[PDB]
Amino acid sequence: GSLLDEIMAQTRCAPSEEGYDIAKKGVAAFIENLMGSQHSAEPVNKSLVDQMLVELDKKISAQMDEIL
Amino acid sequence: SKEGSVAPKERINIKYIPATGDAQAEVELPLKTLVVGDFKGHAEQTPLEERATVTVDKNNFEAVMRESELKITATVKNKLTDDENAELPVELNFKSLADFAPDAVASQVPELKKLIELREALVALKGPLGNIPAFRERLQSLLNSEESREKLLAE
Amino acid sequence: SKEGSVAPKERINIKYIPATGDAQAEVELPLKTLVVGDFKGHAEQTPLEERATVTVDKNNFEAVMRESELKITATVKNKLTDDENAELPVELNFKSLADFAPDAVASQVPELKKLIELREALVALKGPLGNIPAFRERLQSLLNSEESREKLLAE
Amino acid sequence: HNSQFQAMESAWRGLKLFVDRTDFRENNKVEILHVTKDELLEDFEFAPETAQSGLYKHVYSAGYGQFG
Repeated sequence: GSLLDEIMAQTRCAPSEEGYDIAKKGVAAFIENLMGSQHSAEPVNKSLVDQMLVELDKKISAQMDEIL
Repeated sequence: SKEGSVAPKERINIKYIPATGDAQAEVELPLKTLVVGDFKGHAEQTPLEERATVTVDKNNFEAVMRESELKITATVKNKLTDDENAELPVELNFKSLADFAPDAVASQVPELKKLIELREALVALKGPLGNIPAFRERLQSLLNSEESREKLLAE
Repeated sequence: SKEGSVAPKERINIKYIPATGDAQAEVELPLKTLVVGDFKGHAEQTPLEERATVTVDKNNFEAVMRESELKITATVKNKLTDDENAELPVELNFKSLADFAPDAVASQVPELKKLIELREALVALKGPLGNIPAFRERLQSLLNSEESREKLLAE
Repeated sequence: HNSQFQAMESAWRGLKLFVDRTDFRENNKVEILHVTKDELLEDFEFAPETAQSGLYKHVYSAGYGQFG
């Protein structure tokens, strides 16, 4: 239950009030793609989240140039 | 070449313009001229009625020159050795106005990439050369040790 | 370091200023400078965006130095005995500009507190030494009475 | 004459040479910031932009970029 410990240490949404199921999906999704390049720093991760959004938009907009 | 500035805001954002500054003017339909003439190094196979005219001003002249791909391939005389009757073709790729300069022309010739690198290795020597007077003490040791010197020159 | 003065009143209160005196000046937003650099003997664990800047002028420099707690702990060479390969760590606590002086550095080293106390005991001797010539009369008695002298040196 | 003492004496008695000469009555103030030189480059590595650094807070925003 270490993922519950990261939510309770996160004092913005700790005691299971609102948005605790969405942010739990946010932590677990980033770890599944983290193994392509191991790094431990939050401001690089603020770029590594953005580097997982630019590569995500290459996956989505190439599909939305084909559904359109 | 960028002044460090702050994020813009309702507060006032002073930036030392190290620059000085010009001015501008405007008209009706501008006096448009069409400069026609041979601007690349070949003859394009498309007929004239399909190719396009590109608009150039002072700000986009570096982008019109880059997208033209002025590739000049010619055979010129070889003056890098003792041969008079030698020739050496080149390969040129021009993307800016500074690519006409011999700093970027010689950088695109691989026979001249080793000669600027030769000079950069000689400018690097001149600094620590005359400062330490123990270099000439081991030039005579390299004058003595001729066998171990030539084994290291090939490396 | 305080002049004896009277209680202030509607009568006039003259105080011999043994001092002489200076003057002062003022401006708009002062030319504020930020002196940045390593001012203590470690690296603080708090990140930079939370620690503070302290304002120093001539009157509060003794209070900024005291509240910094410049604690310099290092291992230095021991030159108090016949050993060359001996070392002796120290413990320093600085609260004023006079704590850099060797009067207050040696006072914070317990191996040097006994050597200044040794010197203070020797300066105390020199006064009544050469005034009474009966001291050397009992130095020969201590030269004679060797047993009772060594029993009193341990005390 | 120790490398921990003398480097922390010149960095502090040299401040007293900057305090004793400058006339603080003639509209002058001086701020004192404890960094170390290896910490400061890490603090510029900390933020993705120089306009969000920790030294930018003390040079610009706590001083110049401040009402009054």
